[PDB]
Amino acid sequence: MFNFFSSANINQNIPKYSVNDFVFRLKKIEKIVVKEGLDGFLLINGVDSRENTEYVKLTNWLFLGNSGLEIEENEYLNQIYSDMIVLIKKGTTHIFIDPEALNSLQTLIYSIPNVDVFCPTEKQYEDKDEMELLKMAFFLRVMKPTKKVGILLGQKDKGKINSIEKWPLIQSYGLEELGVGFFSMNHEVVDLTLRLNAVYKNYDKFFVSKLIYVVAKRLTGHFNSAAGQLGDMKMHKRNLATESQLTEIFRDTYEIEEISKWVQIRGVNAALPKPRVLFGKNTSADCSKEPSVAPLKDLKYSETFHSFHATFETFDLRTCLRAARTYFLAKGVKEERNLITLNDDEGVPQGYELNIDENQQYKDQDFLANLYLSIIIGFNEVMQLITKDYKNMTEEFIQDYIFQKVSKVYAGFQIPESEITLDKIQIILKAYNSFGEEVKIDFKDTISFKLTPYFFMVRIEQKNIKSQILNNTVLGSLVF
Amino acid sequence: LDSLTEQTKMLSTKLSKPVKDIDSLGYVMETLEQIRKEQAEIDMKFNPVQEMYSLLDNYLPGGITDKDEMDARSLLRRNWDILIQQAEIKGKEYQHKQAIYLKELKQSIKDFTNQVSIFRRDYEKNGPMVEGISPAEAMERLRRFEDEYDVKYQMYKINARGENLFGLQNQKYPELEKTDAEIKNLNKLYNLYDSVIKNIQQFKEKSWQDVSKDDLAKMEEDAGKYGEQCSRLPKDLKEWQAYRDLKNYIDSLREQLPLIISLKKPSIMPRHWEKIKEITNTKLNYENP
Repeated sequence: MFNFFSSANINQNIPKYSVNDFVFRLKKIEKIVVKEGLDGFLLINGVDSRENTEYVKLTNWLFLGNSGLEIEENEYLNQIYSDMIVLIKKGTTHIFIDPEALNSLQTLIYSIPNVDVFCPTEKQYEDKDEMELLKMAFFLRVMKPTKKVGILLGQKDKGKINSIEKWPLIQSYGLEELGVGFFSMNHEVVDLTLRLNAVYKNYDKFFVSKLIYVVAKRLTGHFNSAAGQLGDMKMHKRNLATESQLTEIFRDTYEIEEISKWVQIRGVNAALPKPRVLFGKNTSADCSKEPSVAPLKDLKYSETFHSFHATFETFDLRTCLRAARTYFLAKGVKEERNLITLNDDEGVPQGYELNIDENQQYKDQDFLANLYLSIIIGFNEVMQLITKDYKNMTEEFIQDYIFQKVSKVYAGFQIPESEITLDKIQIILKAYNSFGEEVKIDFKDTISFKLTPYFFMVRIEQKNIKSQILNNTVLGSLVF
Repeated sequence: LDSLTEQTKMLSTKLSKPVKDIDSLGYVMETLEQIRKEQAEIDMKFNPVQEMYSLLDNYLPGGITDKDEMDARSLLRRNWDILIQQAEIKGKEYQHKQAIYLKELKQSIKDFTNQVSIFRRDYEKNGPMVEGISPAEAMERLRRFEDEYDVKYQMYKINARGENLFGLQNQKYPELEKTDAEIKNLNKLYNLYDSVIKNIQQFKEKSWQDVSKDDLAKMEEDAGKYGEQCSRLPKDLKEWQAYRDLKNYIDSLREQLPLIISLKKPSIMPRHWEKIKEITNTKLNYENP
């Protein structure tokens, strides 16, 4: 993992936040406004609103470009963006901003078709009472032709409209000397929290780019360099491969994701297997197992024979991207060369050939390997079929397809009816959106499948394999 | 040869100077590796010397002056051989014990989170929180806090180096930023307070003869200087006790400006001194008119 991540350069290649991602989000917000009411949606930052938080979420998503757990994970809004007013209407947009925040966002704000931007000189900057008066004047100027507005409550508000009235800006609106009266009385308002939060959890091209470019590289490197320990160890020490050590890196990275409060609050897998590494019979887990600390020499089907397959599985918590594979632990050649020193005092190398032993183990091994290959061929044909029609997504059809394919290859050797039952094979297919799990409604969201609203996981697992060299011997389980 | 071996032995020395880089590496190796990329480059501005010294030692092997040559030239290739050997060996052995380093990082982060917890818990009932009077001693405690989060910030940076070494999500910490912002405003204000009051005290001891406060009152000029200090007075960030203290004092400074412009002329004769001592009810002028 050292000399790979030295070369990958994950951090350097993050996708920058481009304009075309920003226009789309802005237009999404206005469309919401059209459905909710007429005039617009209002964004007033923290100090003036007694430190609201949902506007932290919105300023992160609209400008900073964070999404998913990132929007929730950030808790501090920079002082540069501390004081701003934004108002979004179907016609135009109105922004009151400071020079530095303007400098950071210059390209984005000027990109919008209709922008009204106010930012004062340094000379106005030094007189802050001036700035207060300018703020109130701007607010009155923008606000006048309005009746129906959208507003976002806050955690400090605790869902009270009168707490919106409590905010200082509205109080200044309600000041007697001004005479216009209370803001809510003049203009009708409504809470929009549910809609905006619903929007936040969907995907976009920006984070699809992040999903392909950064997190995928990280996960692949983790998996590869985790399995590589077997490649690294010496030959004679290779038997003492305790499962705790091989599964240590997975557990460790999982904990580093686990420390954050937000991930724990947001959720956890629903009894899905946690990351793990298992060998032999242990691979047939009873929906939750623990890795043994026993060495390989202490595990064996019979005293003479040895286990020859292993299973690895992992998922990063933050987005629940799952990858799980099975690998093989034996050369599995039919016959092999055994060398014998002759006379034992000098030792003359004579090569005895055609060892029957590995042929015996090879029969069972070759069986199991052919099964693994057959599983993968099943899957790729499945995926062509799923593409051809959305309705075939249902797990039952994939189940039947894999069953009828797997039966054929090994049919000739043993009797089919005893050997195979549909209960010995299972499939799971799930749908994740930004760490949350949705439902599968393919007909109902066919209009919404033109874009990608979520991403998919498929897992397939075969249990209770029976040998053909011993009696009533279970070889284990296969997973992918 | 002197110049080039000096460069390369600096590089080997950096490979050998600290115990940390001997055990725990970092981004620094990349820069070494950059110079190791450059090592091709550096030898390209050395190859004038190899052939030339080949001509030299063809028929003058020397043995007398060769000492330094033998030291410097050999030292270059000493570096090169270790560069091979170490780079392989380290790379293998560090590949072996990766999990232990990850566990060390895990304990490091586990401790640092709670350190930041007790840190944030220290603030609310200690120091800059608006609780008590604390007349102008606050700079000491504020500066101890300065060193505190500074130390925390360097710890955070080494953690960031490790995390990016292993290619993990960089743990991001919100509280430290809050610390930094609040104190930034505080410390600019309090530094200004220190500057004003110390200058005010720089002046508090010149005599009648030394301090000129009459008609070309050099002190009234220092008062005018304070008129400009008053010109940097206004700031609407927040109202403090220390802030209004400085305001009251500088008002006093202005009061002094026109106070003593006419109170230093020959107009004041020891009976006027007398009148100042009685009518003010001050024993300052009763001990010394």
